[PDB]
Amino acid sequence: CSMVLDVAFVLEGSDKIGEADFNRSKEFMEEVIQRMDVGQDSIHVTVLQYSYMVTVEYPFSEAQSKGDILQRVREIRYQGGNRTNTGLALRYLSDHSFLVSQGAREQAPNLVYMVTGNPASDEIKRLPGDIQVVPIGVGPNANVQELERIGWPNAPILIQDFETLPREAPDLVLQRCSSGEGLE
Ligand code: NA
Repeated sequence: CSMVLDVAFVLEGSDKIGEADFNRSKEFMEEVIQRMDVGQDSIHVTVLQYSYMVTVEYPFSEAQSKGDILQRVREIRYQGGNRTNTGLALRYLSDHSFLVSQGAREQAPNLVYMVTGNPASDEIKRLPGDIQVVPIGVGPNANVQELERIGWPNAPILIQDFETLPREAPDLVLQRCSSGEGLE
């Protein structure tokens, strides 16, 4: 995937996820960033972690080089919160992450890959259409119809478990990046 694109990664870092499975999420994300043409004139990346609260791990407003982003990702620490506040994470995207004042490019399309394994704890409001969300629902505890509503027009990418995530998901994520649509 090589294009002008503001990409967000949103990883659930709750206790229900656990440190092992969160690290699998991190490793999935690293592999995606490695495959993406991340650079000042191409793909830009923001990274969020959420559970009880939402942490901006890397804003668009910081250096948009693959090396700088990947190293910050390695430094991300599992929070292990007691909630899955997916609604709050989505509000961050619309009201903070994708603002020009926060480093987003006005003429770049917006794409979000959100990794979650549990039902939302909180109220979820539908995002403005200009923020495209591709939900990645991992494991048996994902609330699928909830993800379908968050994702529209994007079908959720359903992954059997966090072990499979870093192996299977990157290909699908990059296909969606380049074409602008999910498969079949
Ligand atoms: Na943008």
